[PDB]
Amino acid sequence: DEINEPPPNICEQCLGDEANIRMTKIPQGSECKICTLPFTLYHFKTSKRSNNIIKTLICVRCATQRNICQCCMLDSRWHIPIQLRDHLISLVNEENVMTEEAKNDMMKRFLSLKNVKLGGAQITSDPSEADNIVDKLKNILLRAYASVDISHILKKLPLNESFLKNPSTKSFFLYNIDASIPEWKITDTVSQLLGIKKWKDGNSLSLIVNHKAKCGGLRFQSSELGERFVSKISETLVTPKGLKRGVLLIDRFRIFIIPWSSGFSAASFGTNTAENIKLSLSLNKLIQLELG
Amino acid sequence: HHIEVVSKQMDPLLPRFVGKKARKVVAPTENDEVVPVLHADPNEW
Amino acid sequence: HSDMASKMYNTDKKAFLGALKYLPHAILKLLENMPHPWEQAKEVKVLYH
Amino acid sequence: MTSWRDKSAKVQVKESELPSSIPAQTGLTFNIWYNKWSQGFAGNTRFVSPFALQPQLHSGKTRGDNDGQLFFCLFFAKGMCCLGPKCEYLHHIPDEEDIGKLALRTEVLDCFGREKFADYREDMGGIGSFRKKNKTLYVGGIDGALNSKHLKPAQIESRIRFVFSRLGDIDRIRYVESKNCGFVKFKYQANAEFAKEAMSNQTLLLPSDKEWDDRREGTGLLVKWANEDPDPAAQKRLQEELKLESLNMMVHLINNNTNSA
Amino acid sequence: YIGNLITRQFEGRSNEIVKTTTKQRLDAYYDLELRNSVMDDILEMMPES
Amino acid sequence: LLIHRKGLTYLHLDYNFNLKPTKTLTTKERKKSRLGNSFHLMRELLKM
RNA sequence: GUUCGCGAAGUAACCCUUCGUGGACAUUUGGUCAAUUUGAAACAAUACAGAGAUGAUCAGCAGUUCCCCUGCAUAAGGAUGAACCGUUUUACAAAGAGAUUUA
Ligand SMILES: [Mg+2]
Ligand SMILES: [Mg+2]
Ligand SMILES: [Zn+2]
Ligand SMILES: [Zn+2]
Ligand SMILES: [Zn+2]
Repeated sequence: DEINEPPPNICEQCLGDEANIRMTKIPQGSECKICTLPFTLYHFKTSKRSNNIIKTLICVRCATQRNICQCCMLDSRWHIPIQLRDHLISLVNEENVMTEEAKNDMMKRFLSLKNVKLGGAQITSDPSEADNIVDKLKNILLRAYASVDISHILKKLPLNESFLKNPSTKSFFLYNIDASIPEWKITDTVSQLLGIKKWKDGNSLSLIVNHKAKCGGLRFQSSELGERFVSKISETLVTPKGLKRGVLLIDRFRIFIIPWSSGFSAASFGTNTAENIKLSLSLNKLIQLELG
Repeated sequence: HHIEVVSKQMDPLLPRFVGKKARKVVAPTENDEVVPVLHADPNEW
Repeated sequence: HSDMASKMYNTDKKAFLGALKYLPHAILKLLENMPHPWEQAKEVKVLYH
Repeated sequence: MTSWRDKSAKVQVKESELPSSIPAQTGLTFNIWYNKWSQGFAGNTRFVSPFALQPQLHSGKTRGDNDGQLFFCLFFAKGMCCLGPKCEYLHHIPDEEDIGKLALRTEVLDCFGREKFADYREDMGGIGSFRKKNKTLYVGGIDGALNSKHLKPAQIESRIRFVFSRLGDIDRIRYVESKNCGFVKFKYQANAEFAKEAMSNQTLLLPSDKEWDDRREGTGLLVKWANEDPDPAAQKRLQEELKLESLNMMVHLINNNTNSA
Repeated sequence: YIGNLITRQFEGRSNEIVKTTTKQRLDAYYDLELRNSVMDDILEMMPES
Repeated sequence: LLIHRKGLTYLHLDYNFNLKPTKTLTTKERKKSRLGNSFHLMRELLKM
């Protein structure tokens, strides 16, 4: 009689805005994604005319031990993933606390019947205990390779050119890109600075960033967009006995620009990975030369 | 909100209790604490 | 239901195995309602899944 | 928009052109419960797809758009859907607007609506996990995809870059010649899930690539999930992005306490 | 009978099958009862060894 | 569908409801393909 | 769409059509489920190994395990169905003797 007596665990976000919702109870529905035991399952639709039926995926015993919604698998108090909720509590306390998972099919079956609890749920279930840690969150917010030769590649790189502001080509050269900064954030700011939203469906611009050579290659379409890109680049460095470069300004990181006019084709940055690591060290000297 | 619980009517030809299958489950120790126990010849025996 | 090779037929295949318990009941209803030799054809009410 | 919002979605495959539900011929007699061939030995029964997705050509409005459907047609991702504008699922690539509507549901489901599992798989196959948000797609079978012709590893990298570029915001790509493996990371989970179904069991070779007549005999390029990245630069970078996204929700977890008071 | 056979196909055969005392296992079962009854009476006469 | 779910595809069921082996069976397949009276009584009844 | 009432038109012993209006009647289906490879039948074949006790060859029946198959089965079979025939140091002292050794 232990099957049908404990009540369900649905958060207010899954359940919706509707006044009174009809649900369907099935006493031996699916089995639990966590414990792999049969349990009573619940159907509901948020509105009466939804396209999608919401289904309880885990049982109530496995949800109580993690203090989570049976559908979201998110926290019942904070609505955050378990992969995050342990890491935030591991910052407030100097101890490290986690939710361990059983790999073996019978040991995960053994694990669900014990009525203790585990992970951060022993904090997040109590209202008084969980408030002290959210209080301490505020105080933290108050606290605020040489042997391989790369020469044939380095001649193709247009090391010595300017923003001459001529039409030239669609093609440009980027470098000083560091091990960070995914390619979408580059192509977003270039689209944000040029002004066009939804760059990808128009297919106006093309990017290649190698991320091991630390350099990047840019292509446009419809060349009148290309000079408008140069028309928006304000920051410059006039190198002392050299040719000027325009600078992209992502947060805290600087990307310097040369018009290509002959560059393309992958091999341009390096064939293997070690050949890119050697080119990383080649440009690291040249960027130090460029600033000082 | 509110919750109205409705049992769905099953196809009589379908395998009723689609979760039901013979399985072995080793069960943990029950939660209640332990009760106190309260309580020559070797050459003969 | 002559050729059940699609995955759309997986629940109906479990219904054919549930029907096997009730097959000797359907045989009795067929055989007690058989045409007698003075009639050419008989029409009968049926119940089908 | 130019492709999707103005058009209606077209029919990739007619229903009479749809492939037979019977698999080819593996053993001696066909089992009609499990729909497999029995009594013999199987002969490495994988095969390449005769169809594929054409993002700009095939996208368009569907009946799932008018009804408010969250999820995407998996047969549209495969290039197989026969309903066209009648289909109850979305025929276009997932974007930042629809992915914002896949927020509560995407924790346990994928973009097609399929439940995720606790354990991954022994070979990192079909659906994902609800324990780990994995945005990186492993690519394998590249020898089988190229139909055993040779190319340089720099040129293989570009041929992987182009066909994957359309399927969403590509974070980074790093083709390895030592192990013939592509590690393609996206911005979103929902675009990795879309791209995994879309380029599974395809061909890499282009129509001008001199083997476009013969490409059906292959096995296609395997697309499984990617394991954790062993080099220590990305692990520190993993530690970095763990910390900064933590502080973002350190802000909002004291705002809903501020709402509580 | 068909109900029992079909239930075994979808749910399996239980692992809690208790086999009865029939004429082929009677001498084995007498053994176990006499062996348990002798250990009971002797272990209650021993002090605490 | 019952014969196929067991894996017994070397057992052929004709349309007059005869169950026919197609093959010489191993010892393992012979133990596996013995059907009970409840199968065979149902088959003879369909046959009448 | 039907019907009741109302307001008009044309025909008109107020009747038949047609247009404009009020009320009535009838009221929320279905999904735990999307159509081949990546969320999971099996076997056969091949290769290796070989089916209890014992000096040796054999009838067997049990019990123990977070072991099953066949069978309607609480029957009976499945190598006597299978797996078990390996490893084992402290509730611990009493008596004495030597030697070392210190207020
Ligand atoms: Mg035995
Ligand atoms: Mg026996
Ligand atoms: Zn559970
Ligand atoms: Zn929820
Ligand atoms: Zn579709």
